[PDB]
Amino acid sequence: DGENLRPVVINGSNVAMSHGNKEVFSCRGIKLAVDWFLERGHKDITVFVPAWRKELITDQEILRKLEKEKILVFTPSRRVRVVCYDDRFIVKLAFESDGIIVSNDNYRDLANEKPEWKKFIDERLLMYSFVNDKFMPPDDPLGRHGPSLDNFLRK
Repeated sequence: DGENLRPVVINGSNVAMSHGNKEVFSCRGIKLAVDWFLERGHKDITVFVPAWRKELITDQEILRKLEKEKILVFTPSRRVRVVCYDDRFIVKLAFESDGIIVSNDNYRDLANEKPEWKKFIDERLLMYSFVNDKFMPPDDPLGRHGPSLDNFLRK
C-alpha cells in the first residue's frame, strides 16, 4: 500500500521461446524483459519457468542467478514426463499481487474458466515483441481505448 508501480509476473517459457529461434529456449529473453522493468523502476518482479528447464536451450545459467536473486521460481515437473502448468501460477500471483502478466499467450483457457480472471487478464496482460535484443512493449497495451504504457504499469 505505497508502491505506485505494479508488480510484474513473467511467463518465462513463452518469453525465452519468443526470443531467438522460435523453437529455441533463449533464456536471455527473460533478463532483457527484467532489465526493461528494473530500469523503469519496478522492484517486484517474478518469472515462472518449469523446473525441468534447470535439468534446444541456450544460456541456462541465466536461470541460476534470477532464481537466487528473488526474481525467478521453478514450477513443478518430474517423470512418470508431467509438467504442472505455470499458466495458473502466473495468473494467481498477478491477480493477488495486483500486477501484470507478461506474455504473448492470450490466456483464453484461464479467462474462459472464471469471469474474474477474464476481466483481470484482458485488463492487465502486457504483450510484447522482440526485435533482436529489443524488448518493446506497446505504448497502447489494450489497444488505443485503454491506458498508455506508463498508466498501465502503475497503480
